[PDB]
Amino acid sequence: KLSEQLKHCNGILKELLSKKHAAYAWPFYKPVDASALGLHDYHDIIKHPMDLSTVKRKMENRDYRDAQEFAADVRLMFSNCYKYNPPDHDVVAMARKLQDVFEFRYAKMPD
Ligand SMILES: CNC(=O)c1cc(C(=O)NC2CC2)n(Cc2ccccc2)n1
Repeated sequence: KLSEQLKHCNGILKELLSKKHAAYAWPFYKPVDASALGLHDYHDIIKHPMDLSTVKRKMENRDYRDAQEFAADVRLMFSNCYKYNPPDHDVVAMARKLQDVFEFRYAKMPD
């Protein structure tokens, strides 16, 4: 079950990183460089940064023991975006679209 469910998670992760979703996935590829972007309040508002490169490293290192732990990091990434940004910002529209991809495929988890 656990290996099988984590392979489903790895499949989802590969899809989120694939060219298919690149138009709206790209802000989530790497850690937010707050200083580079002039977001000098980012790390005061976001206590637990998360991004797909960190999720990929954790998957590669067999850090995730189950699908629930993987999903918590993916949703933390989206939640950080919804917490920090005005809700009408382009990056929030991009987060909503990538979260739709994630949630619909995560829901197809093998039992
Ligand atoms: C996960 N990334 C973020 O939460 C984030 C927040 C921001 C940003 O500049 N937000 C403004 C309101 C202060 N940016 C830069 C960006 C990405 C896409 C399109 C335009 C700007 N990425």
